[PDB]
Amino acid sequence: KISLQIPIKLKSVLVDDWEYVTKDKKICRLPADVTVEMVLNKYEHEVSQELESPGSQSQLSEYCAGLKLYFDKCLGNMLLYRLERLQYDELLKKSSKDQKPLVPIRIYGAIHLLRLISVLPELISSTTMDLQSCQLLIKQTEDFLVWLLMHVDEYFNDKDPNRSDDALYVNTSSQYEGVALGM
Amino acid sequence: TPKISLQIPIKLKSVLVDDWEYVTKDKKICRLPADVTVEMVLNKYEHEVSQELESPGSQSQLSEYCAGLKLYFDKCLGNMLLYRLERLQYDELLKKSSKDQKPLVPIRIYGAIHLLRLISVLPELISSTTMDLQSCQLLIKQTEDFLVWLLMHVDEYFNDKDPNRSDDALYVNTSSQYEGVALGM
Amino acid sequence: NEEVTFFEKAKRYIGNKHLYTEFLKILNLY
Amino acid sequence: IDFENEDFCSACNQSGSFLCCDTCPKSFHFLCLDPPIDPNNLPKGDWHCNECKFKIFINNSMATLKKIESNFIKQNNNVKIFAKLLFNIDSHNPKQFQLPNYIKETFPAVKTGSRGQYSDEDENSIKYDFFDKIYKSKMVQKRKLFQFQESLIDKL
Amino acid sequence: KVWKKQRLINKKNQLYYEPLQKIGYQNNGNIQIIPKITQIDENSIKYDFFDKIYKSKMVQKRKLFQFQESLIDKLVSN
Ligand SMILES: [Zn+2]
Ligand SMILES: [Zn+2]
Repeated sequence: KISLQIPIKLKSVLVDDWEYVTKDKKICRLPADVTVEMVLNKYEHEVSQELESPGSQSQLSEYCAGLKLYFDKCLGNMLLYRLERLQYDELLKKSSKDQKPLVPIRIYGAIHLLRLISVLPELISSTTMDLQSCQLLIKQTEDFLVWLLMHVDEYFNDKDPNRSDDALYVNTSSQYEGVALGM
Repeated sequence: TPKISLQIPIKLKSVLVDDWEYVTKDKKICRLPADVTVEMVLNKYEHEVSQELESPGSQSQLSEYCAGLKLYFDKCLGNMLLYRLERLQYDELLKKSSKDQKPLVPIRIYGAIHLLRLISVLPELISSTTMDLQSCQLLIKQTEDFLVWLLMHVDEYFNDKDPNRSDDALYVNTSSQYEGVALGM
Repeated sequence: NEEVTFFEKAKRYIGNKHLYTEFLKILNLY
Repeated sequence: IDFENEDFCSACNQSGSFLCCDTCPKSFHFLCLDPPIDPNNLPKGDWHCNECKFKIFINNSMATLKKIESNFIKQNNNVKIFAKLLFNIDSHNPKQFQLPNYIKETFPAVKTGSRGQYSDEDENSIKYDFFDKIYKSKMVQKRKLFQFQESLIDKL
Repeated sequence: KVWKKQRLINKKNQLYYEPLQKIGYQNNGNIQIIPKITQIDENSIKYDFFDKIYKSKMVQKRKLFQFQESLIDKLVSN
């Protein structure tokens, strides 16, 4: 059984998200200010500025490309609560309206990527991957999680969207609960 | 656990190197008992700072640190504060404290020079203990403020007034017996 | 001096321990 | 295991007449011990350095170490700032005096030898609130004197 | 600005750290009272509170004093 060691503060962030996107009936304001494209690009860039060996930088950019592709292939399938899907669906529809396909990497914020990471242990447990590759990927994601734990005060601040503006979350209307939650 | 430094003033370093040359090259020893004890200097620093601090917590911290530095002078003068030669004089007081049946109270004898020595050694000491970062910074700020206050009194406690008057000279030439143990004979 | 007496008065008035703990936590949060 | 004791007194890294510990290879000059031991009256029996004494006292149990250091901090609640540091003194052996490296490099004309030669080329709360109020009164009085000075100089 | 009280991270993995400096600590709003969650005692809170009160009193006094000195300067300017 593959195991990942999330920092405790990121666990607190995930549990507060569980709070907000559940019975406070909030959703994530989209397209978020800092997406997964920008976050993974800045992480890869800063860490490459430190990496000396070429193989290390190759593995870094490889894992980053892979994680972007898993965002694109996973946000819709397994990373959305039941309450949020309508939003996503709405955006999907808007895509079909403008003939610009939907790739979530450029729209959705870091929190859904963190949800993906959280699930990633089970995903890799559903594999036939070899042990060393799995451990390499786990170590890469753990270094990323340490980076995120340093930047969790630039990324994951709370703002109480009921009183100022532009928070990491926004409220839903009664029609939204009606259609999304209780169809 | 941390890495920490004291911005020691340069004149105190000059006094330290002068003391080193006096004890190690000129073969001199500090006059014991010193005319100004460590009780007196620490008490005067505490009493002159206590009249300038507003809030009660700052003064509680001042007094706690002063009493702690007194206890550390006591517990460290016999351990790390003396060169090879001076230990003899120390053991000398030992014998005296042995004959009087009085426990040795190092603070009531020595002068501000050994306190300066202990303060200069303090960084490695505090670096070798597991004190948290905030208490470490507090200790360091206290010590640096005390060092600035002492630098303000650099002459009253460290300057050799009138080297023609042996009665007030801080360092006295060691007897022929002291060099006997100094050369290991 | 008299503020020590104020804190003693507060501990007397609140009476219960848990409520005094909550009072001190209010004071420290301030 | 009969280990060889170091021919240098670990407190002064010098050779001479020194007493050695039977549980550690460290030997120490009679003048370097705390308190300095008289070569005429030697401690009868097995003698150990401070480190060995503290070790055999704590019986190599880290839980006892933490318990005793916590109690020592709890008892030193008037000098709490130093408490932890204090618990370290009575455990470790002594050494002679050497200034830190950055003090060695302040002036260029001084150089270091290998032998250590350095050559040139409650009631307290009442008292504290009282000090608070008295200093406050003093400084507000000084401010009133500031105002008096300004008024007298400007009226003329 | 927002919360000062963290979550209750049990499973017995919480760090209780009794500080060695008690009169000028800041440390959290995550206090625990005894006779990283940092323990504390009544007298420490007493001293922090009175420190706050007296520092604030001196601050207000100095504000009023700056106001009065600016006022007397502009007054003699007339
Ligand atoms: Zn020796
Ligand atoms: Zn030993």
